[PDB]
Amino acid sequence: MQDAITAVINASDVQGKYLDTAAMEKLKAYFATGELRVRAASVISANAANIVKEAVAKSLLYSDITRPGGNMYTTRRYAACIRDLDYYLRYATYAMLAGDPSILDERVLNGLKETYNSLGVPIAATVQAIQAMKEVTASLVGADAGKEMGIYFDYICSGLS
Amino acid sequence: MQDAITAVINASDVQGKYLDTAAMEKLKAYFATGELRVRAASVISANAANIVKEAVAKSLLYSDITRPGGNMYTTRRYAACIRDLDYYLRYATYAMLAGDPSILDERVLNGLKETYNSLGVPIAATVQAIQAMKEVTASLVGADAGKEMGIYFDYICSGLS
Amino acid sequence: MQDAITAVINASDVQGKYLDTAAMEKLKAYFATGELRVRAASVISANAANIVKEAVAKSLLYSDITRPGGNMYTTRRYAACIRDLDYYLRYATYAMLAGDPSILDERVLNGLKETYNSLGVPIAATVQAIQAMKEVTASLVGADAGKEMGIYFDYICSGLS
Amino acid sequence: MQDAITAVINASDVQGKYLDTAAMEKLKAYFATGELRVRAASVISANAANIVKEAVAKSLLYSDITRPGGNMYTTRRYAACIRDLDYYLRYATYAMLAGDPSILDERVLNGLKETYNSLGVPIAATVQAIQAMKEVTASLVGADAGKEMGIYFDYICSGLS
Amino acid sequence: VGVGTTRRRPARIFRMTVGAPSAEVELVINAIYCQVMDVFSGQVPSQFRRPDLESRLRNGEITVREFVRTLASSEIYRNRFYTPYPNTKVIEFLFRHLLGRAPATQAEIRQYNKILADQGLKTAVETMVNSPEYSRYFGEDVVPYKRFPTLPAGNYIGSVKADADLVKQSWSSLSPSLVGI
Amino acid sequence: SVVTKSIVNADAEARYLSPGELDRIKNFVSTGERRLRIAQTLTENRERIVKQAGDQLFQKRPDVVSPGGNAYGEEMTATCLRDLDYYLRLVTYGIVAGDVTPIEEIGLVGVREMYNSLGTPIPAVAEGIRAMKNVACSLLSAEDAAEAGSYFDFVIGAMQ
Amino acid sequence: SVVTKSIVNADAEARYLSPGELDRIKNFVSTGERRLRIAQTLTENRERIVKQAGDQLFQKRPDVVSPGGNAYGEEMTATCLRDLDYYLRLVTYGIVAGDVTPIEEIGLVGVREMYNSLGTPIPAVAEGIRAMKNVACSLLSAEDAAEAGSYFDFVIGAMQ
Amino acid sequence: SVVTKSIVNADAEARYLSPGELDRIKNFVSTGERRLRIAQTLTENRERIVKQAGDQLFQKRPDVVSPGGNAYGEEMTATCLRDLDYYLRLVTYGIVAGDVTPIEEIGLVGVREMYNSLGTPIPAVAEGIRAMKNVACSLLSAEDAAEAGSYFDFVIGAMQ
Amino acid sequence: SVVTKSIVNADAEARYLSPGELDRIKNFVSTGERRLRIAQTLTENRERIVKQAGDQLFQKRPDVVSPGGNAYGEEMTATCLRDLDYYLRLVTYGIVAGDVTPIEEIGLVGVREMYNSLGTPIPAVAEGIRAMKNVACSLLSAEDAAEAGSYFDFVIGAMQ
Amino acid sequence: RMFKITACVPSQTRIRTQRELQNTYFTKLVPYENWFREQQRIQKMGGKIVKVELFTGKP
Ligand SMILES: CCC1=C(C)/C(=C/C2=NC(=C\c3[nH]c(/C=C4\NC(=O)[C@H](C)[C@H]4CC)c(C)c3CCC(=O)O)/C(CCC(=O)O)=C2C)NC1=O
Ligand SMILES: CCC1=C(C)/C(=C/C2=NC(=C\c3[nH]c(/C=C4\NC(=O)[C@H](C)[C@H]4CC)c(C)c3CCC(=O)O)/C(CCC(=O)O)=C2C)NC1=O
Ligand SMILES: CCC1=C(C)/C(=C/C2=NC(=C\c3[nH]c(/C=C4\NC(=O)[C@H](C)[C@H]4CC)c(C)c3CCC(=O)O)/C(CCC(=O)O)=C2C)NC1=O
Ligand SMILES: CCC1=C(C)/C(=C/C2=NC(=C\c3[nH]c(/C=C4\NC(=O)[C@H](C)[C@H]4CC)c(C)c3CCC(=O)O)/C(CCC(=O)O)=C2C)NC1=O
Ligand SMILES: CCC1=C(C)/C(=C/C2=NC(=C\c3[nH]c(/C=C4\NC(=O)[C@H](C)[C@H]4CC)c(C)c3CCC(=O)O)/C(CCC(=O)O)=C2C)NC1=O
Ligand SMILES: CCC1=C(C)/C(=C/C2=NC(=C\c3[nH]c(/C=C4\NC(=O)[C@H](C)[C@H]4CC)c(C)c3CCC(=O)O)/C(CCC(=O)O)=C2C)NC1=O
Ligand SMILES: CCC1=C(C)/C(=C/C2=NC(=C\c3[nH]c(/C=C4\NC(=O)[C@H](C)[C@H]4CC)c(C)c3CCC(=O)O)/C(CCC(=O)O)=C2C)NC1=O
Ligand SMILES: CCC1=C(C)/C(=C/C2=NC(=C\c3[nH]c(/C=C4\NC(=O)[C@H](C)[C@H]4CC)c(C)c3CCC(=O)O)/C(CCC(=O)O)=C2C)NC1=O
Ligand SMILES: CCC1=C(C)/C(=C/C2=NC(=C\c3[nH]c(/C=C4\NC(=O)[C@H](C)[C@H]4CC)c(C)c3CCC(=O)O)/C(CCC(=O)O)=C2C)NC1=O
Ligand SMILES: CCC1=C(C)/C(=C/C2=NC(=C\c3[nH]c(/C=C4\NC(=O)[C@H](C)[C@H]4CC)c(C)c3CCC(=O)O)/C(CCC(=O)O)=C2C)NC1=O
Repeated sequence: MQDAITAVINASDVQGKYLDTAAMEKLKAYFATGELRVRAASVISANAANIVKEAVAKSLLYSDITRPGGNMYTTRRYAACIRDLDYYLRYATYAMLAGDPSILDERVLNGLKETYNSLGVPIAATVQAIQAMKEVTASLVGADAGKEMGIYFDYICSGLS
Repeated sequence: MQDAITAVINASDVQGKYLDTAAMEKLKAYFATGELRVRAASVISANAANIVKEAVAKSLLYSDITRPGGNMYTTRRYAACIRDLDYYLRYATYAMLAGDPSILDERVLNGLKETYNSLGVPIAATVQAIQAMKEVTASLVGADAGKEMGIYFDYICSGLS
Repeated sequence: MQDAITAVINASDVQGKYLDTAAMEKLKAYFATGELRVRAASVISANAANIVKEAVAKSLLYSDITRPGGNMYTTRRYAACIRDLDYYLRYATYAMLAGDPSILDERVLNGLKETYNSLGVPIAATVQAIQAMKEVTASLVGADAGKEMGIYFDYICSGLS
Repeated sequence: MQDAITAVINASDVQGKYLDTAAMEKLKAYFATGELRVRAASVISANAANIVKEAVAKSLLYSDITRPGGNMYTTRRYAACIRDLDYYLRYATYAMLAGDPSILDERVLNGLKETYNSLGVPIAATVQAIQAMKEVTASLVGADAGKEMGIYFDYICSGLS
Repeated sequence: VGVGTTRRRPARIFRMTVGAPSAEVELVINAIYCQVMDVFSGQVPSQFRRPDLESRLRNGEITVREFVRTLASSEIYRNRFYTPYPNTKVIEFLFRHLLGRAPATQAEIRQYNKILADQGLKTAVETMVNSPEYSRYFGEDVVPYKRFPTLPAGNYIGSVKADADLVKQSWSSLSPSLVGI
Repeated sequence: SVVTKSIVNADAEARYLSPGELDRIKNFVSTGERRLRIAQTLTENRERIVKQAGDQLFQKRPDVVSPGGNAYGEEMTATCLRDLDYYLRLVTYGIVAGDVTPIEEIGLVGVREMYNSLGTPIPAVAEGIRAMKNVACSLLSAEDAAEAGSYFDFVIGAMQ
Repeated sequence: SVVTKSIVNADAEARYLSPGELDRIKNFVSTGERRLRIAQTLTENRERIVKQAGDQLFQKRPDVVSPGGNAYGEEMTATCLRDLDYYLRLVTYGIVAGDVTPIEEIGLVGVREMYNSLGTPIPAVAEGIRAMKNVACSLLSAEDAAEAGSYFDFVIGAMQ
Repeated sequence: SVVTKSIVNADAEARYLSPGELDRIKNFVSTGERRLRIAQTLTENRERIVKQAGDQLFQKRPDVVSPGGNAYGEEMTATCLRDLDYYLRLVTYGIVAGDVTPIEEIGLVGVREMYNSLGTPIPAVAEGIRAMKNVACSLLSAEDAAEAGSYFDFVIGAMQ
Repeated sequence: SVVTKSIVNADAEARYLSPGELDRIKNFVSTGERRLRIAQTLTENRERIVKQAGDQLFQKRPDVVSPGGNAYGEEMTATCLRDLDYYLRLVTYGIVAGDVTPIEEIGLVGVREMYNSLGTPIPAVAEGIRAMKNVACSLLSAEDAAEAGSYFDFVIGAMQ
Repeated sequence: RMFKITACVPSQTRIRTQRELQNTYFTKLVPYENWFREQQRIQKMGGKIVKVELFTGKP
């Protein structure tokens, strides 16, 4: 398992060395910014439904995707699409709290591109929907917290593409 | 799975337009064929076991495959060969009634070639047996029914090889 | 799995003919070797833990692998190394007592190299440990038993190579 | 399960009334004793194995139950006797820290009497062992901690009844 | 180019659950054999089937969960899956046959691997039968069915690939020659 | 199709199609012409049918189309009419199919989740389908209304 | 409660709580007085908060109080106030507990099923919860409002 | 081999082969010499015993030999005799092995399904195997024959 | 290699390496890590690629292993798998080199002459290497498989 | 040796649409070793153990 503090600990364990000053400083930075990250994460969870609604409205709705034959034409596909965005956001916020991009790669980005390719989901459309979520999440979270959230959101998009 | 009517409905849904005249006559072709289909299906079920016996007798019985070391030269191996042939026949009869090859693709022909290869069972031997079963089935079902049963069984044989 | 007597039977079955007198003489040789193999196998089971400890001391003890970051330097990793060596010893004892190496190939070998490659465990280090285990096992079992058990262990090492 | 606060909340929910000052006083008592209870529970965790050993000796040291035909006169029987007491001690420690015994009754006491009756194991002998465990735990943890441990052990004795 | 509704729509399957005694109880019995053991056709429960387990289930004394545990523990399951296939693949076979899904992670493999190495196959099948996932996903008194798990990481593609992997190799005596007429 | 549903049941049963199942397939073959005629009538009167249904639904629940409502405004009202039209086309497909199989895969699986996400009122959508059923009964023959009403009724129940 | 969740994890582990888990218990013990004080304020001003939040909810979603809405008429509106009061008291119980688990056990499990069956709009109920949170923010100190807002927000998410 | 079956049980137990199981293997090593002499006698009477038993079986089931039976005609009768000969060879191999599992894998596993496809009568085949056992009792020494009769009986029971 | 081919062309036209050619040389050297990783995977799985793909070849072309064929007998089939082993080795060399000139230099100049002298079917060798490519697709990730696939493509294309 | 145990577990977490009365109240037989894990699992679910009985003759 990987977290920001845990990854510093894991690197130190591989060395076998006692805690270095550089390791202490990096861990201190994680301790320092945890407050802003925590408050924003709570806000994200509270307004999670509104965020995915805003994202599909801004990117994935009123287009050919939701018009016939667009991989969202049916209610089953639409429900799976909003569910997929919801999972993307949930594991992304998990990782944003953790501070480490490794967690999302472990769960969200493990075979995700292959699965989407097999099912015929548009990779680009998913990426643009993720970016639209990034804008909405930045608006709700605020600039300081949203910038941190944006980095891990963008890591998810990079894994997809 | 799919049907003739269901597949036309799927195509119309993809297009996003209510039933056209072309849709009407494609569906009407299935409606007309229904009588032939159901009569043939009853005959196929009645003579299903005899069909398998006739096919293997015509193709693989009294041959080196039946003789020791031929992949059918055991009681268990022989039973398995008859079983797989019955599996193909039953799904093919389903598919003939359905009018579409989606059932055969989804269930009958999924990974079958790779599994057969790794086992070492001869794909060519199976294909010859399937053609023999097609001949026996066409004789039993009738000329018009044999033509349709030929198409479905051809999908199974071609997918296997 | 397969046994020595079963292998002679399998050859006779592939030929189709009844077992020859010379083939029966080969089976009798297997029967004669079985008595010494059985007594040695009982000895091997009794000192199996000591043999594993001796081989681990020969290679793993005071090694960079045990040192931090050496891929054997974890509590889970050390436990897994011990368990893997024990499993190899158990399969090897079964193969030597049976007198046929087919069981070892059937269970231990299939994708063992692939699994080790995926895990990142050092195949060469495991092979050296296997040779050390073979030496200790030969010493405990005896010279005549060491030839058979050593041959089976060499076969496993050859597959790894 | 339940806690001290949760039990007060359950009573208030049945009443339907807003938070009461008397309920606040009870919750305040739980909060005030919680710090001491937490420190004591940590001590109990640290010396849990030693406490189990001492109690097991006190109730069963060269015991007739250990002697053949005494229902604890097997390696499996002795191990099972140790295991049940250890599980009871752990659950009791959690209940004592929580301040509510309902969870202990539901998880442990429910069905335990029926199982013990079917096995034929002596509930009174187990109760004597539980009393010995209570005495040893009170000695190690302290008098104030022993009072809470005594309440949990009394619930265990009632479950034996 | 518009994708029709058949774009991974039909992977699901009919669910078999126990009920009041009727001839349909043997259909449920057939399903238990058909899934816990890999009888490919689904119309041929071969000789090896356990009729005493069927009798207990018909009476109601044995729940479907217990039926699955006995069937998995029996030498029938061992001979068809445990002894021929390597233990590494046996873990995946247990996950596919019992829970209905491919092994989600190497960590799941790790837990079951030490169980197999030391405790034994019967212990491993018992642990999976008693596992919390079986209680809800597969259900209690419900015949386990193939399930494609979306939430676990890469489990849809892994489950699809593993389910696509039909059983290869066999319990082998008098192994076949390469060429036949 | 009805044949598709029977095939699914047969595949689960691991048995050839039952004689009674084949008999229902034969009935579907016989009723193909009548079902196609009913579907043609619905498609022919499509615009007027859903227009009247939209007026009836907005009359029954004026808050769907009022300020603060989900479909407040001309564009969103047109989108609401499109959703109703999607349902109408699905009902025509289902009437041709002779089974609920066509509709269930499109608009009856997860539809509650989708509508909850967008914000549209599920009960009001169900009432709109009911208004369509009344209009269709008016525009179809008596027994044609019975069959079409049955397929419509399954759609309405799914919305619930 | 925090202790209750720790007990659940410990029950599965059959092992004593780790130092971090004990630290969580100690933190709850340390802030028990703070939780009781916040509950004192909320309970004392509970009725006033309920009436103010009702006014806010009716302004934001007048359809609920409009003709044809669920809370049309004095009796229905009083039932709406009672339901909001039940939610607010549940929030107070959860705040005292320190975890959303007590509130979740009391309600919000199957709340969608129950309220939708009753015929009141789930979004409007959620809006009322939001109004209650805003009133609590006005009537409470910021530090206490942070915790109270968190538990309120959990209720809002469950309502969603 | 019996050792192979014991090894399979040990592998399921995840334990090294039991001392009692090893002793059983040693006991069969002792039994193998006498079994080999018996097997040599079986190979010596490979054809003569088959002919005598086949005459007895044909007397038992005249209908099969009669036209319209399974073994109708010289070619079909020869095929029936060849199947009996293959069973006899399998019996000899299984007797030498000591484990009926080798015989079961080679044949009698799914043999009923094969017979259903081929049209062969299981009762007549079973009677022929029993007649072979009686002929073998005359052919071989009683001490060796008692074990051989049990192997033949295992095949007969699988047929029945 | 890319470096040697660039040098050869520059040598022919009597020019020092162009700036773009220097960039390509630099890029190939830097991505050599990925190149070595792909080759390491292939050499790690030399056994199954050859074995599985060769079995697929025999099944696809039964005539090669039939009596009176080039591969009849285990000795000849062993040599056939040896040839497939040689070509996989050349492919790994080519991946490491970054160019197909090592593959061509070793084993595609005159394959028709050699194989026709042996009697081996050249199209059958091509189909066996196609089988190796298909096996390679599973072993290598999609991005990696495209890189190795091109070398396999050159081998089969020259073979035909 | 096995035990006949009947227990009822309320499905509070999942309000299952599919018929769950059989799961809610059930009577089953578990092996003696299996009974330890099964009793702990039923306790973890929170279901009440209505009865514990021993099918085997000897305790
Ligand atoms: C095949 C199944 C299927 C259906 C039916 C479907 C419909 C559908 N309806 C939508 C919107 C909508 N649907 C409604 C619905 C209503 N408002 C009301 O007042 C009424 C009570 C009600 C209908 C009678 C509204 C208002 C919108 C627009 C939402 C907005 O933009 O504010 C949208 C999102 C916008 C878009 O089209 O991109 C879709 C996809 N999609 C599907 O895949
Ligand atoms: C928690 C990490 C995680 C993720 C992200 C994940 C993704 C994921 N998305 C899936 C499907 C899907 N994904 C989509 C996605 C989309 N379709 C569109 O038109 C949009 C552009 C887009 C999202 C807005 C759809 C429509 C399906 C279902 C396809 C179908 O069955 O028809 C599936 C297949 C199983 C299923 O249908 O649920 C997985 C496993 N799985 C995971 O464990
Ligand atoms: C290694 C295990 C094994 C066995 C035993 C085996 C038997 C076997 N018996 C066969 C035929 C047959 N078997 C019988 C058997 C009988 N008819 C009678 O009246 C008697 C009661 C009885 C024997 C005593 C007959 C009549 C046929 C020919 C069927 C036909 O074509 O009409 C055939 C089909 C023809 C062929 O060989 O191609 C096989 C494969 N195959 C195997 O792989
Ligand atoms: C997707 C549907 C589906 C297919 C296609 C399928 C095939 C399939 N065939 C198999 C084996 C087999 N299949 C055959 C069949 C044959 N023997 C012959 O002589 C013929 C050439 C041929 C067909 C007439 C044989 C002999 C085996 C191996 C049996 C054994 O030795 O254990 C196996 C391995 C397990 C087993 O032994 O049964 C599978 C999974 N399973 C499936 O679920
Ligand atoms: C990161 C976690 C981790 C640990 C802890 C670990 C321990 C560890 N302890 C070892 C040996 C040892 N451990 C002890 C331990 C003790 N002897 C005593 O009398 C004391 C009671 C006690 C220590 C306080 C001894 C004596 C050896 C040497 C044994 C020998 O080689 O003969 C070895 C084998 C030699 C080697 O290092 O190669 C390992 C791997 N390995 C790990 O990866
Ligand atoms: C059929 C019998 C059988 C075998 C052989 C087997 C092998 C096997 N070895 C494993 C792991 C492992 N094996 C090792 C072994 C070693 N590390 C070293 O430094 C040494 C060179 C070496 C021992 C000689 C390690 C470290 C792991 C764990 C990998 C990890 O998570 O880091 C795993 C992964 C799951 C686990 O953690 O157990 C398997 C499946 N599994 C089996 O069921
Ligand atoms: C029938 C199967 C069976 C066995 C074997 C068994 C063993 C057993 N050994 C015990 C103690 C003991 N066992 C030992 C053993 C040893 N100390 C040493 O230095 C030696 C290396 C070694 C013996 C060779 C000792 C010293 C005690 C006493 C410890 C104590 O209680 O203070 C006790 C606890 C005291 C008692 O009897 O109540 C039991 C029950 N119980 C059983 O039901
Ligand atoms: C929630 C915690 C929990 C409890 C309490 C529990 C009770 C419990 N105690 C058992 C056995 C047992 N318990 C004992 C206990 C004793 N024998 C004695 O002489 C002493 C007086 C006494 C200990 C103080 C014995 C001997 C058995 C095994 C019965 C046998 O086979 O003989 C068993 C049978 C299964 C097993 O072997 O574990 C259960 C289920 N199970 C649980 O999960
Ligand atoms: C451990 C070995 C074992 C035994 C002994 C056993 C008994 C047993 N016999 C049963 C059924 C039955 N037993 C009979 C027996 C008879 N009917 C008559 O007229 C005769 C007098 C008599 C036979 C001599 C019948 C008819 C049933 C079926 C009842 C039904 O479900 O309809 C059932 C009900 C479940 C079922 O099998 O359908 C059990 C449990 N089960 C076992 O696992
Ligand atoms: C075959 C069809 C079928 C029935 C009938 C059935 C009954 C049934 N009702 C249950 C629960 C329940 N049923 C009620 C019912 C009521 N409370 C009241 O005040 C009313 C008077 C009454 C409804 C009219 C309640 C409150 C529970 C939950 C009890 C709990 O776990 O706390 C449960 C517990 C499991 C669950 O949560 O579903 C079952 C099994 N189960 C079934 O599968």
